[PDB]
Amino acid sequence: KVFGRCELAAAMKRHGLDNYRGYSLGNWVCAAKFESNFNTQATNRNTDGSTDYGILQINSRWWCNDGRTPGSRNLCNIPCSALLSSDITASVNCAKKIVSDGNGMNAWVAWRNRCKGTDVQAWIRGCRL
Ligand SMILES: [Cl-]
Ligand SMILES: [Cl-]
Ligand SMILES: [Cl-]
Ligand SMILES: [Cl-]
Ligand SMILES: [Cl-]
Ligand SMILES: [Cl-]
Ligand SMILES: [Cl-]
Ligand SMILES: [Cl-]
Repeated sequence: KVFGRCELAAAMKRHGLDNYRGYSLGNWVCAAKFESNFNTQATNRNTDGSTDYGILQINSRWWCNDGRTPGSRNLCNIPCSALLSSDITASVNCAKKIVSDGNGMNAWVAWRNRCKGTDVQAWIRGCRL
C-alpha cells in the first residue's frame, strides 16, 4: 500500500505513535517518507546481507526474522514479511521497541540525516488528525 501523507499520519496516531518516546507525529511521517516513500511493500538489501522492510525500513540484522541474515536476531518476534502488510500495526509495534533501544530515532539514519532538526510539523500540516 502507498499511503498518502495525512493518511499515514492518521494511521500512526491510531496506533499510538503520536509523541511516542517524545517524538511528534511529523517526525514519524518524515522518517517514513525518506525510508520508504510511504510504501508498505518497500524492501532494500544492505551491504552486509541483512534487509530493511516496510514503511519504516526495519532491519533483519536485529529486529525481524527473514531466514537469510546469519548471526542476526529477531527482537520484535516477527517475520520480516509482516512488516510489509497494508496494516501498519506490526511495523508500529516494532518501531516502538526500536525507538526505545537507547538512541531514539537516530536508529533510522534517514531520520537523522533528513528529518532531525528540520520543520517536521510540515509533514502533518493541514491534516485532520
Ligand atoms: Cl508527501
Ligand atoms: Cl510534528
Ligand atoms: Cl536479508
Ligand atoms: Cl510496511
Ligand atoms: Cl536469519
Ligand atoms: Cl543465524
Ligand atoms: Cl493501518
Ligand atoms: Cl540518509
